Amino acid sequence: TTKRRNHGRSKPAHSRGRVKPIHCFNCGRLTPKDKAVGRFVVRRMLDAASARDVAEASPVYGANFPMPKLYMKQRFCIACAIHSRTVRARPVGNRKIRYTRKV
Amino acid sequence: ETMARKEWYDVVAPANFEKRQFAKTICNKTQGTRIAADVLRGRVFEANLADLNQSAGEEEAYRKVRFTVQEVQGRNLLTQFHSMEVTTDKMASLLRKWCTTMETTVEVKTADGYTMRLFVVAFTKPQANQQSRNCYAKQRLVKWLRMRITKMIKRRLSKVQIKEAVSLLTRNVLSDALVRRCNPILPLRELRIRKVRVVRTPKFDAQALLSAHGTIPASVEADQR
Amino acid sequence: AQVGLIIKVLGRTGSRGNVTQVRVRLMAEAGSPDYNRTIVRNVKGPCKENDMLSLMETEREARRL
Amino acid sequence: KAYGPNVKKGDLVYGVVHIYASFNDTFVHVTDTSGRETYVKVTGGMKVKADRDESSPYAAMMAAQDVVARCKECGINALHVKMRAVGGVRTKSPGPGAQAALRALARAGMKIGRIEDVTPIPTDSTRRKGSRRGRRL
RNA sequence: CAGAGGUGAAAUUCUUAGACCGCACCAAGACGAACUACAGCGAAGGCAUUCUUCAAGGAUACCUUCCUCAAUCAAGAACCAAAGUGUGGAGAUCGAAGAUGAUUAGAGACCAUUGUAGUCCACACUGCAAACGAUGACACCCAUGAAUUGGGGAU
RNA sequence: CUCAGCACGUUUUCUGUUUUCACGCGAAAGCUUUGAGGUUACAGUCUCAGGGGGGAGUACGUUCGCAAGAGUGAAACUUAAAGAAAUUGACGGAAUGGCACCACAAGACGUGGAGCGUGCGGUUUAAUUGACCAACACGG
RNA sequence: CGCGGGGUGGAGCAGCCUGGUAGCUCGUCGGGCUCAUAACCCGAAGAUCGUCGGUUCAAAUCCGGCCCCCGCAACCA
RNA sequence: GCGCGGAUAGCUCAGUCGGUAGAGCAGGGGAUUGAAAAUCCCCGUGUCCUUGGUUCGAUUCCGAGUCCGCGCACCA
RNA sequence: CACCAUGUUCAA
Ligand SMILES: *O[C@H]1[C@H](O)[C@@H](N)[C@@H](O[C@H]2[C@H](O[C@@H]3O[C@H](CO)[C@@H](O[C@H]4O[C@@H](CN)[C@@H](O)[C@H](O)[C@H]4N)[C@H]3O)[C@@H](O)[C@H](N)C[C@@H]2N)O[C@@H]1CO
Ligand SMILES: [Mg+2]
Ligand SMILES: [Mg+2]
Ligand SMILES: [Mg+2]
Ligand SMILES: [Mg+2]
Ligand SMILES: [Mg+2]
Repeated sequence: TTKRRNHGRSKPAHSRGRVKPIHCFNCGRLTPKDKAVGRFVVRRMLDAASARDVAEASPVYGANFPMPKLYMKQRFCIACAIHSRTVRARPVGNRKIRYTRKV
Repeated sequence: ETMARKEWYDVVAPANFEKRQFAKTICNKTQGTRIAADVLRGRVFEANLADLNQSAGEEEAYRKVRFTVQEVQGRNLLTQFHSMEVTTDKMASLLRKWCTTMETTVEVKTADGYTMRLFVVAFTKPQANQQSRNCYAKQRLVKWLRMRITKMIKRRLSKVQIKEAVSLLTRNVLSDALVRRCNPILPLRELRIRKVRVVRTPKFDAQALLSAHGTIPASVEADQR
Repeated sequence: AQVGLIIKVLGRTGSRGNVTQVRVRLMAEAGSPDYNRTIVRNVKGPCKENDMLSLMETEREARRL
Repeated sequence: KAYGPNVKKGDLVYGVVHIYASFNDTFVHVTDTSGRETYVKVTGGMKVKADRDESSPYAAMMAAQDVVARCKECGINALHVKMRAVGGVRTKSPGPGAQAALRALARAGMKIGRIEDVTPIPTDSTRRKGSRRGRRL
């Protein structure tokens, strides 16, 4: 039973032979780069309660000059993406939905 | 007590900058076999370029500049440009996904003797009416974006001195004149000199250093309170 | 200990549901530095909004949700 | 009583605080802006007795208050902040102690200059700890 | 200057002969992040910085040349991931074996600290993959709508 | 100026990697100009392998290899199913949304300790005449 | 045989006040948790210190004779 | 027999230089908890090896001596 | 992300 056409990974049949693996973001498991689920997070450094304390005590930072943030590009193992609930198991008809941009 | 043996010293930039005296520091008093003036004369001082030229606009806010100590005049640390670098928060926000990213490295030997790398990064953009999914680039054209940048920095910064070259790297005179000439090769979303480093230096001339500071702003910490 | 007023009850938290997540306004004396400051804190016991309570260390905020 | 430099009462003297939060222990380290001179280094494992609390944000907060106590003695009115995770080949996401350390310097009246994350990012990586199958839990 | 590390909690381990941290630098060996994707190249293994080079490869364009030269294949040839082997280098990091912690009823395992062979290069050998699209090669016919890569042609 | 340039827009067309979509096909899952279609209405060409599950990719023989091994490759004996795809259910130290004082929470009042009453087991005895959350002051 | 070592709760081992129902790990019991067993938790029991004498206020210890077990040696013509 | 160190509850150990003992840890209780290990809070507990000179007052000062370490000695 | 091993033979 082929659970999914493309077999879990972005490689088609006659395109690549292999893709060199990356380590998982927390597991450290080596999975191929096209297989491993990849999220680019734009996480702020401070919570909006905590950022308001720091922006008030800052000569630089205010409503005019915004505070920096973290830009890190996480890539996870498939065991690692389910367990951190980055990704979840979806119904059989619902598995083909593909999101091309961050919602 | 450890602050009982510390003397406050003041760090002066060269004459290019508006706020000359930045980043007050400490150092030990001289014991006698080791002098403070030799321990200080290799230190590197990182300062934001918006905290120096005193005219922001979120192009200077995202570059810090490093200065290395040449001469010690009492409480002043007479410095020279060590490196400049676009900060890590601005640089990671410039990458989008579906475009392409060219990274050039050019080795420049100035007319003073300073050898430097400049690490230019560039990014393609889509056009206004463009319906395509990606707008990548031909690798013939990214090698001529790279060839023209490498040719144009080795020509403009090999005539100049080092005070002039830092004034080219600051104020975006070099970068704006490098976007405009490299935009008819490929559509460029952003061309930004990412970091520049002084790699090798000429042998230390004292009169060439004092000329690079104009008038030293005369620190106030060989003092009574 | 500063006396803060519950202006919002954010729902029952914890595993067993005995702890309540509130949003407490600090109610200082209006010339103070930390006046009209609001904190998101965990309350143990039955708490409705507009219920004053004493706070030992007001500089902590609880992790929401 | 104050080993500060020669200025008025109003002037801001800057140092650079180096907040390093791991998931094991958080550091708060104040230097001179060259790094070559250290004013105070207070770590979160000096505030708590158990090793599991050393990474916690409350131990980062108490370590942040011990810094402000000495930085006033040294005459440091304001700070630039360089935050970092462990980086390199490791997890690159900042720990629990990071945002609570920074909030406790602003809450204690230390003026905050320019926030920057200087976590070590490789252009290409050495091989990371753990096997091909990674850490298994 | 008084602890760092590590964990689910720890303990092996490092540390007032100064660890961890912070700054600039140096050395050595690997590796080329983000960009990096249902993208390209290659017969398959496989291939990801740059610049100067060497011989090639396919596609496309063509009112060039050739004129059946082809298809597929026992036998026979040359390639073939990783581990492995031989001889020299290298030896940074990860690390089969092994050693210490711990968990456990036991733990010869997972987890932590290490650490040999190996990892990396040169020249030989091997020819064992979930070597996969679990789909032999070459032709033919075959409805539809988004896209995408390279070449060419119209505006 | 790698500049009679670069990218785009609308449209043609060849080559490549694909995608959600008509027949048809299949035991189904699924495949579908990229066939698993054009097949009992069964023949375009060539080629390799399979013949119930094992034993067994074993033994012997031989050829390669420095060795590890590799290629080739049985039988005696043994078995009545092994498999394949789907359905319905039950289960998960798998997600997700609910619920219950025969669950917890926050508490109350106790049982388990003691003495007795009574039921159950055992041991005795001529005999000490069902049930083991949903048996044990219950068969009134 | 000379010489040297030990006999200890059912098992394996300790034992420096000359002396704690003598101590340890395991086992045996009785109750819990479990649908049940194991693990786990709460408890309780069990010693002729091989044996006979003797030193002593008091002996597993201290001195003995015995019974066992286990070795070291057992030589050069 | 010469100099250095060690003796402080069962175990472990820093001392105020001559004004009264401390933490570490084990032993009995509540807390965590549904049940753990770890974590917490609470009640044991050392005449401070023997002697003196006994400084207002000796774990602390000082003079011998037993005990234990190292590095040194060496003619009945 | 502490630990969490197992349930005799046919038959209904
Ligand atoms: O070779 C092509 C063939 O001739 C033709 N039948 C075509 O089929 C489609 C066509 O599909 C492609 O749409 C692509 C654009 O999204 C386009 O590709 C082309 O893009 C242009 C811009 N870059 C060209 O410059 C480029 O060379 C070219 N590859 C088409 O190929 C549709 O656009 C039509 N609407 C319908 C046709 N049936 O596709 C063949 C290759 O795919
Ligand atoms: Mg492969
Ligand atoms: Mg474990
Ligand atoms: Mg290691
Ligand atoms: Mg009865
Ligand atoms: Mg069994």
